[PDB]
Amino acid sequence: AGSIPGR
Amino acid sequence: AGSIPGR
Amino acid sequence: MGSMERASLIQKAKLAEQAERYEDMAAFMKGAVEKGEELSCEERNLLSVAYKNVVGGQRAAWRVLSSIEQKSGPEVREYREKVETELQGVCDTVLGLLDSHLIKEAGDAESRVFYLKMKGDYYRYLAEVATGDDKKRIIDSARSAYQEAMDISKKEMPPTNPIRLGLALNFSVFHYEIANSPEEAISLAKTTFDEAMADLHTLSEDSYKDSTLIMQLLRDNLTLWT
Amino acid sequence: MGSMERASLIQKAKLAEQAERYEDMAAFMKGAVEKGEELSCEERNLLSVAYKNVVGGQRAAWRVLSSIEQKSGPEVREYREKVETELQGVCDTVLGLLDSHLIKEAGDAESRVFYLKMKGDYYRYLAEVATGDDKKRIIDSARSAYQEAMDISKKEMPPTNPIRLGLALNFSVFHYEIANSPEEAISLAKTTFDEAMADLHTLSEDSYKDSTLIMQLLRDNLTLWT
Ligand SMILES: *Cc1ccc(C(=O)NCc2ccc(OC)cc2)cc1
Ligand SMILES: *Cc1ccc(C(=O)NCc2ccc(OC)cc2)cc1
Ligand SMILES: [Cl-]
Ligand SMILES: [Cl-]
Ligand SMILES: [Cl-]
Ligand SMILES: [Cl-]
Ligand SMILES: [Mg+2]
Ligand SMILES: [Mg+2]
Repeated sequence: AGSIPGR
Repeated sequence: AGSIPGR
Repeated sequence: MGSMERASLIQKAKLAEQAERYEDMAAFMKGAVEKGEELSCEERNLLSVAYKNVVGGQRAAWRVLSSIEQKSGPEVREYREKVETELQGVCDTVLGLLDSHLIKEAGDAESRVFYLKMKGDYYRYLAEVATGDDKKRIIDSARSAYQEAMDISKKEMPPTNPIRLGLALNFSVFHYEIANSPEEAISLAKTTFDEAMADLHTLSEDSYKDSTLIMQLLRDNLTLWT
Repeated sequence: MGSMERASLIQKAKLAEQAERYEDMAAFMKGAVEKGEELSCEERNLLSVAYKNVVGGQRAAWRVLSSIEQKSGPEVREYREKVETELQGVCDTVLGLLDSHLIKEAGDAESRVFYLKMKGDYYRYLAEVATGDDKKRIIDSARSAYQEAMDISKKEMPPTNPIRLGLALNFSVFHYEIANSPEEAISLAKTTFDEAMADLHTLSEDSYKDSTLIMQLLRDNLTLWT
């Protein structure tokens, strides 16, 4: 499950 | 130009 | 970093990001925060990117070592503990910056929601490695920060706002991975996606790209969870 | 690392490699070297992999920053200087381990050639950033180490030996990139490749794979240089 990336 | 890798 | 100018710290954080020197980036942004002035939108992103990369590397290492430890002298446990302590120190540092004094001075929705999402995230990382008498308290600290951020974002931001979407994405990951509430995770991701879809007509081409990119991440999670 | 057992340092270096924690790996191997015992073949590889990864990251960062600096306040220069100093410190640390006392106790061709190749490599990295009254002395230090290693490897190792091949590969890169001797670089790479090709018939399937892998790197360089 992926969380948000910064860029 | 490539040098040697470790693995 | 007390002797370096705030503007120089910011400029060097941007250079460190270009050089993929994230530990340096984080130290520069820590110095910038400790100058005591509020952070701009761009500066908040630099702070977040820096620490997310640092702790992201530590989390990856901790998972490798925890896996070896579970398959199995004291060495593997000792080294996993060292990495774990270093990770906790970074999380505590970020949480300390939020508490002294970023959050209390953040009045606009865009800054306050962003910092509270950060607070939830770094308690979530603490919860990932927690196993003692305080895993429950850490989880509740993460939940409370995310919940306050959700409440503000629902009142103050449109459903396509990228900060609102990324907060909902991470809170859904919290529900699924930390809180053992997969139904809450799926419900949140699906309601977030649907309400954003219905607001896309209001957006410019560039804002549309920003929002649909994060909606795809919500969809990817739903596909994995269902 | 004086209070940790040598075997524990080695075990933790292997764990750090699995976790891609190369700074930790290098500190563990530095501690193992400082126990004062000679290193086994495997242990020499751990030492070399650890520091090659650490300095490899620093070199990549230095090149990003040097490029920005050349395109262009004092910030870019200041930060390139900080990275440069950190890189030089790592090179000096490795060179100090070789000099105290790995090389003087290395009597077998496989260990002595390996350490001298290392010595040439870390002076080469120092030469990459050198610009003062000592770039020439640093280049000669790299050349002298590589030359001593070549002389031993030609006398004591078959032409397909992977240490002999990787030494010749890196010495050819030294000639091309540092010493401004591209003809010497091409001649060395081509003679090394041809003499290895003629010795492949002696090898087992696994040794054949080890040697042909490095021969391909020599060929790749020749293709780039001609
Ligand atoms: C809290 C928060 C942080 C970052 C963003 C954001 O817009 N990140 C850029 C991005 C979005 C999606 C994506 O999918 C591959 C990559 C990058 C929003 C909210
Ligand atoms: C001095 C020295 C270090 C390492 C080696 C070696 O055998 N490295 C493994 C390797 C060789 C070639 C390659 O091409 C992709 C990858 C890895 C030899 C000598
Ligand atoms: Cl340890
Ligand atoms: Cl304010
Ligand atoms: Cl600096
Ligand atoms: Cl010896
Ligand atoms: Mg000032
Ligand atoms: Mg002992």
